[PDB]
Amino acid sequence: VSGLLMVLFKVMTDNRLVIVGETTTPMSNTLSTVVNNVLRTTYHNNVGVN
Amino acid sequence: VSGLLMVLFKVMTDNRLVIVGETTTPMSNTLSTVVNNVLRTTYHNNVGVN
Amino acid sequence: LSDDFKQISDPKGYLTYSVKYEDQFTKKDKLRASEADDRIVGPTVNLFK
Repeated sequence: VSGLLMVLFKVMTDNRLVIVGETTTPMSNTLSTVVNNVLRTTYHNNVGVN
Repeated sequence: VSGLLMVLFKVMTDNRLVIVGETTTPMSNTLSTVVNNVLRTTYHNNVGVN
Repeated sequence: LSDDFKQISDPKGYLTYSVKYEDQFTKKDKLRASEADDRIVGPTVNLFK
């Protein structure tokens, strides 16, 4: 009940700005028709799990 | 006006025959739908700028 | 036989292309395509950097 009160402190005193970097664009000839209409032109290279 | 008269000499005394060489054929599975209906079956390998 | 004209592999042409690059205008999106997507439209991309 002291650690849960401490994780609430760190999220409050946050200060970060996201900067676009590393992004690349693939071609339509080089993607499955399933993985294509899910991508909006340019993905972020360092894609995460989902 | 002497150099422009000389470039007209070289183009007149020309004599060259083009010989098909190096040509290769790509597959439909390995081309974008944009770069496909622009190619007539077999391109010349040593393609120029355009 | 007389042998008038001689033959060549690839034709030359009379009118060619030139360019003056600006070495401070680079896009941060390294794009990519297939290999046959590359070859046909390949050297023409590297004349219009």
